[PDB]
Amino acid sequence: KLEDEDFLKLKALEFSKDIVNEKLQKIIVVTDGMKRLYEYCNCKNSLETLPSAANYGSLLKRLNLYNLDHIEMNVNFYELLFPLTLYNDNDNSDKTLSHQLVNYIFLASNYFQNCAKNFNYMRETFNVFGPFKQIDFMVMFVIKFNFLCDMRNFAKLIDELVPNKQPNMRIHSVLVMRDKIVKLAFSNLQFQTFSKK
Amino acid sequence: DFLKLKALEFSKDIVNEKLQKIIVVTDGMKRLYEYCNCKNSLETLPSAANYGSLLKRLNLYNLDHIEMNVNFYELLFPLTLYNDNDNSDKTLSHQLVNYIFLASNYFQNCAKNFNYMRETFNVFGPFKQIDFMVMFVIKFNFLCDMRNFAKLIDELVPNKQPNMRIHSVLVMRDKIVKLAFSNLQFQTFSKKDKSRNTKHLQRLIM
Amino acid sequence: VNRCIFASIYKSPCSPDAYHDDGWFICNNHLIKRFKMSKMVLPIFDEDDNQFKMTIARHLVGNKERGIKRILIPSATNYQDVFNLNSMMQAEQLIFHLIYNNENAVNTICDNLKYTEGFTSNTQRVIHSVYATTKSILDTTNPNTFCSRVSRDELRFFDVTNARALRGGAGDQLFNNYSGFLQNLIRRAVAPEYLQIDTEELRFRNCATCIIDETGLVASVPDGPELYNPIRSSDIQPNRLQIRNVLKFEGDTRELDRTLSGYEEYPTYVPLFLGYQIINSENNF
Amino acid sequence: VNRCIFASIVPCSPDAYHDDGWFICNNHLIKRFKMSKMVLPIFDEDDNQFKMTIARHLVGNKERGIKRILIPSATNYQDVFNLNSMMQAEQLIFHLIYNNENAVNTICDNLKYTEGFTSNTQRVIHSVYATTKSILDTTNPNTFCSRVSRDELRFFDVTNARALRGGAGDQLFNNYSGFLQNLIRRAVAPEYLQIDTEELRFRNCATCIIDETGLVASVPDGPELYNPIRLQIRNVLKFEGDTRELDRTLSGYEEYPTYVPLFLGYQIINSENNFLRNDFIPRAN
Amino acid sequence: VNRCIFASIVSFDACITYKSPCSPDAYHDDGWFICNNHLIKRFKMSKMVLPIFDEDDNQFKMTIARHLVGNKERGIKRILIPSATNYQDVFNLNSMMQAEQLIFHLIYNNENAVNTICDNLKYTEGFTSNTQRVIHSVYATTKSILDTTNPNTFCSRVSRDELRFFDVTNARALRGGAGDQLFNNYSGFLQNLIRRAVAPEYLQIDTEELRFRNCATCIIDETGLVASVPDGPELYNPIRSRLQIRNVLKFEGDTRELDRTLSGYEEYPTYVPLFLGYQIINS
Ligand SMILES: [Zn+2]
Ligand SMILES: [Zn+2]
Ligand SMILES: [Zn+2]
Repeated sequence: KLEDEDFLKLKALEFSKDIVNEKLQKIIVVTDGMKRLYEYCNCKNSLETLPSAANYGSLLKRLNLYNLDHIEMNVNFYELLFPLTLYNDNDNSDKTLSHQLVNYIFLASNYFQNCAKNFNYMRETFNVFGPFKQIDFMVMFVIKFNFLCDMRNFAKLIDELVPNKQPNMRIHSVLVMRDKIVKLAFSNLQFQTFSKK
Repeated sequence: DFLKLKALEFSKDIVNEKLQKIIVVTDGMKRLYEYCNCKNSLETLPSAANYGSLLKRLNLYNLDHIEMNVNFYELLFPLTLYNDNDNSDKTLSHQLVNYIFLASNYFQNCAKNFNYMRETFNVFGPFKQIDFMVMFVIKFNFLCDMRNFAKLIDELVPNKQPNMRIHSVLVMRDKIVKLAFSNLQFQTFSKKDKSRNTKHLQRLIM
Repeated sequence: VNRCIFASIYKSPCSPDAYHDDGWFICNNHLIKRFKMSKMVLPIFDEDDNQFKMTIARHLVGNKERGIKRILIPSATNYQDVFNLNSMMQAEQLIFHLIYNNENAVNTICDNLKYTEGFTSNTQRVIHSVYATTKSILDTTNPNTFCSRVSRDELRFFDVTNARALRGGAGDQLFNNYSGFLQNLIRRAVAPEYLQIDTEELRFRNCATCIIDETGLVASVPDGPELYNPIRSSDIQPNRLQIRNVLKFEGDTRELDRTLSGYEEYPTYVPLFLGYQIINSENNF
Repeated sequence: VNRCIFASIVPCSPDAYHDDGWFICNNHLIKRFKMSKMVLPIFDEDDNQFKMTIARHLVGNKERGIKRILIPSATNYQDVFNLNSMMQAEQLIFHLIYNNENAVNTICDNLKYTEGFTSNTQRVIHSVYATTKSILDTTNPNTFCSRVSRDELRFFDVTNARALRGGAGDQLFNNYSGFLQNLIRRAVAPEYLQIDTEELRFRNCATCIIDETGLVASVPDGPELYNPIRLQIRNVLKFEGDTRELDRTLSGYEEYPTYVPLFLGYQIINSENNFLRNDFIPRAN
Repeated sequence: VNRCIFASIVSFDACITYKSPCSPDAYHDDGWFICNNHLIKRFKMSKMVLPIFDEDDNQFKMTIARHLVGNKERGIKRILIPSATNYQDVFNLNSMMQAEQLIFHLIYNNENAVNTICDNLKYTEGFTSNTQRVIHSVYATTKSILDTTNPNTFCSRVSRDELRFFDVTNARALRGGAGDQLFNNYSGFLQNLIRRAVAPEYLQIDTEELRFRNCATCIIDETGLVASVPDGPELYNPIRSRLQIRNVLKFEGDTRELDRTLSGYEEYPTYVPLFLGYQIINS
């Protein structure tokens, strides 16, 4: 079924290519060291904490080659999803996807809430899964990874639609009022007297 | 070269970093890193006249790569966690906290008044991505000034133990910082399909 | 004075509170008659300023009842025979056809009345004045109209994050297509499970109370057996035998209640919640 | 005769003068575990009246960490019962309850070290001691001529009940101190009842958990529900618009309180419905 | 004798009569030609007096005003006065009564629309009535105020010797900029009233330069006046004489009788003053 998922990703690629009209290329991508991007199966993505993500404990090797360690990584759900709001009105006379999008956003919010609540002990379970204390950092990446795969799945569902000129302000309002508390949640992440670490 | 030789020597000498490293203070990056040479100011908004050549360089480069948020807590918190003993520790703590407040107020004003800034910059920089350019350039100007401040204040500073007072002030500032971000209207209008549109999430993996 | 649709119309023991300014447009008497629900209140507050004495409602469905019996409020789908309007008075049938937008039936009714002497001579005034009065309710509901006087500073959601349900969401289409006064009644009956506030968000119940389906509103928990609920049975044919089984446990020594009654007791009843509500931090304007 | 476990102290609320298996004044239940002695109306109104013991959950919403603990385990008891904040008698009482013989004897020697003991107040103190000890003595189910429960069982999980499965909370309770076990059984209404005739489910969500540290106020999922309870900040939050006046209709409507009940575990009744004996029994499985 | 412009305004019809008229201050001679009532009702300001020393208790005094805008509002709300660019949208004139709109368009010299409405009214019975006379009397008042002095003698002397720099106190406040240069643009009535309303932060005389505040309370504006700080968060403006959240995380404050102890001590006021740049004076 991997081949099927590849095929459907290619179909989303075709959609993207057809909708986009201009490359505007050769503007230098100085920032990006896009070395060897790779993906893993999105199954089980509705929930989290499984050692299936730990299964590739070999990731320490690629980390040592090219760490990209980011302490205390935080997320701007607004900045991510905002472009995608301009689609429901391409077709008309239904919440053809927005009826789903709204609750999907709320579910993502609650996911963030719950994983924030839970990680504080799941550290130890992930150390059980692999004793490398460095895991304690490397865990966090998976927290995003999971929803990254969620978005990657969702992209297959709705790629028929192209930016509306002017969004429903209700969507923006929701995005703001949720994301504010979302980002606030990170505040409570803290450190306690590690001495000369 | 003294800007290196003052403190990068200690940075290389230390082999003891266990929680968080000084990832870059005089390190890495390439030709983009070199434009910063004037004594930038945190006291006031940047002087648009000083950066036009940087704008003309930026015209060649894509800026959407970098997230809006400063990471005001994330990046800075670790870079303060060390000290001497009580002698002049008052000087250290107080001057730090004052620099903190300065940075705070800087960002605040930036947020409040960005409109005027981007507009005025675009006046002479009629570039299609001028908004992203000014956006980033704020960041980078700040970062360069802060880098120079780091080179100046770099010290023996071996002792390490958290000061709950400092961390309390930290959280108190940063929460409102993020709140200011949130208050930003974040390009809500004008369709902003002029953007790269998040590269459609290029190839589903980027 | 009454706003009850039945009071608009023999005797109706209409609830006196239907005369008292709360636009349910129906007595609890008739909420029983046709739907077996009770209107109720939930005061909420920080400092017992008690700004938020929100209305709510509960059902009285029997826990062992299944199928149509669990449908709290039918969709237009099959509503004709879910209600069995054919058994009902022509006034009732007309009212329900108005609610369900059955203008075809309205026409048929008016045609059948046309040649009847009881329509020509008299009662045309009754029919059309009652119709106008009823339509006034629509004109006082339906935010698309009524001076947009429904807005009322807050925005409601129902199909929100149905626990482990799959990625999706539906039925608000039918919700909107139902007469807006029905939707207002739904807002009155079912408080949101969560509220957004200018500053913050708040939660009221852990687990879901009810579901809306294409068939209509249906009382179910998400999972497992339905929570036990005896009917209150305080209130309501002999032309034919009527029968019911019931399981009774016939306790004794209850006078120990001499001791037990001295201590406080907790409700055992059926609040209904669904979805979010939101107070806008800032007007869109 | 009063039999609050704190009536030994040398004030209890008047209810403590009655016999109850709480063995506590409501005053002390408030002051230490923040909860009210209550019952529940298991009153199917068709002349089928019953009640069950409860204490409504009331500990605050914003609590964190150890604050979440409503009652600590012996493994963590003093972290909440910071004895330095607590009087010697209280400390000794908790030591006994946790079978802390070491602390018991330590306090016994502290009696001597308190040179003021020469006034022979030790005699009264030890009398009070024995008075308190009486209660544990009476409640010990293991005593050879204690009467085990007929027909009755309780477990801390639906599946552990139905299939006799082992599990965390069950084993914790089994290892747990006998008197406090009994107090738990007194307080905690089940999520479920198995009668051979029928299984009754009372909620699809089950309040807050028990863990090795103690009773934890954490819901399984999502944020906590609201709890409407000198150099300190009152931090008051207040809201506008007062209340529009419908108060007659409001008082005519049914009033739910905001109280948080207990719904944890699974009960079983088997081979006969015969519970309504009203003598005290330790009532072990 | 009465001279408030709003007192001069009269209703076109018996309904919407000008009840709640100008207060007695309309009769008074501050030379602002506006009751403080209407100053509130249209601009969210209250006039005040600054006493001044002639180097002495010997009387010197100058008029001032406080703004009434709250700390939390932004944009249009903060705009105290429009430009001719935007007055139309700021006022929503069609909300306002036709005579009001008339007067405003006269103030902005929108003669096109003004006389268009006049030409429509000509043969209307209500305008064959003396409303025309009313309007031309207000025109004569304008002549007697402006052509006599405001863009004339007053403009002349302001452009001859005793200018005020309505200018940024410190050039780093580039958000202010040379917007003083825009002062040239407005109708002389408005320019005069602005000058009368706003104090400088400084005065130069042969007796010294006098500093009346450390830091400017205001900023110059892109169209018309806008209440805003030159720098930082807006300073708290209190306000004096609905399904809203009104949390106030107050300190518990059990120290009762505070004022019964303290009331002798000076009860320092809070309302925002108005400062801008430098005035210059010779004797
Ligand atoms: Zn009625
Ligand atoms: Zn007691
Ligand atoms: Zn006036």
